[PDB]
Amino acid sequence: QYYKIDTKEEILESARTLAYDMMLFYKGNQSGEIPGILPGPPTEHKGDYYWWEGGAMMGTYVDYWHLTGDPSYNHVIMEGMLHQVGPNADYQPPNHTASLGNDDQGFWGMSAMLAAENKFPNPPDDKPQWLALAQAVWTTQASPERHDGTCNGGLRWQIPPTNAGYNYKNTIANACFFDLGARLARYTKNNTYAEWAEKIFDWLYAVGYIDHETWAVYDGGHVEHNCTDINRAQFSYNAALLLHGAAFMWNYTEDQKWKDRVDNLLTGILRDFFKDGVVFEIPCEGRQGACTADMLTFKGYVHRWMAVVTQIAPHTKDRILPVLRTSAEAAVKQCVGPPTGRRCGFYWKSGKFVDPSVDHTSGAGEAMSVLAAVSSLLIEYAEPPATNETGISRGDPNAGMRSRGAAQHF
Ligand SMILES: [Ca+2]
Repeated sequence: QYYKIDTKEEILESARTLAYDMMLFYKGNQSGEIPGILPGPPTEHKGDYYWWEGGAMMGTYVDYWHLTGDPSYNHVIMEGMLHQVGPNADYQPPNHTASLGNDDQGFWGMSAMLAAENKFPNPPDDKPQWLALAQAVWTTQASPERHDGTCNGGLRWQIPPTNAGYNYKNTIANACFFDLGARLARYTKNNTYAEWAEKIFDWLYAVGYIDHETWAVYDGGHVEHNCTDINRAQFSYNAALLLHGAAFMWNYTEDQKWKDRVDNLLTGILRDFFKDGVVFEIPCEGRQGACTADMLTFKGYVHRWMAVVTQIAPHTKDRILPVLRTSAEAAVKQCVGPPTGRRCGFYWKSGKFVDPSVDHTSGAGEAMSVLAAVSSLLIEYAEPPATNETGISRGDPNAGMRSRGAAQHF
């Protein structure tokens, strides 16, 4: 094995090197390139990765600095986050219309929310602020045209009615909106965020995307079938994002129902996604050559989000931290690939390095996931997410409400 993770110092060093190797994939800070995205999209033969994965990368680095204290990449990350906000400061840049799912937009909003929670340095005074960006995403997602009567509610996957997939009401779109609402409630102490989060969670439960018996979290269903044709694929990030938002709701409300939901979701995750102590992407990881670029990133989110759950729902700590530790041990055990002797693959449970070329990418998602897992080993030393009591960001009461906003010409 290359990386050592048996002391705080060793973890910091490993995380710093993993942060370097992940940054090698990113060209957006170089002259002539576009800040905030990884190479791509593959539809243009520019690289393997879609726009939202750039947003995921940004958030990974906001967490990296929070967890390690290393500010080396902060300027690059601020530039990338600010470049992608769109003319209306809502993470709906129209050049990216084909990538404007509610989940895609949501992941950028979540990275802005994380920047506010982590006290990431503020953008310049004339630029959109982190809390305001999260509020804009949430507000656009709360807009009435995104909540119709099909399936008795829920967000559709896609924002544009003409985008393929507009007929699919899926967990991840709704989970992003839920998580943002829960987090905005905690940060701002505004209950309207929480009431929306409650409503969307209750919808996810009612429609049966959350299994009422097992608390498995399925993928979605289509409006033409009243959402009854449930795609029962269980992607790790869906259950983990609901756990994350439920933990924020528990912390904010202190309502036992939210504690119960945290505990049930957590039981399900530990049962379904951890195999001998290692996170495992059940719909695709069982053989090589099945996971898509997007799927290679999920286990990193699982680690980072579950780590935060231990801070804001502390009763979960002893259920979560030991399992994240064994999972991160497996992650680093297989970061031994050529040509560097430390290249990271995806198949952590297997115990062996597998070249990312088997899954048809350069390996940025695998690198991001190991960076996330190793950095999050430092959660015991980190501050919990800030609220407006100690945060330094600023909001906007009209976030998402501009007259040129896309909702005005829907
Ligand atoms: Ca490719």
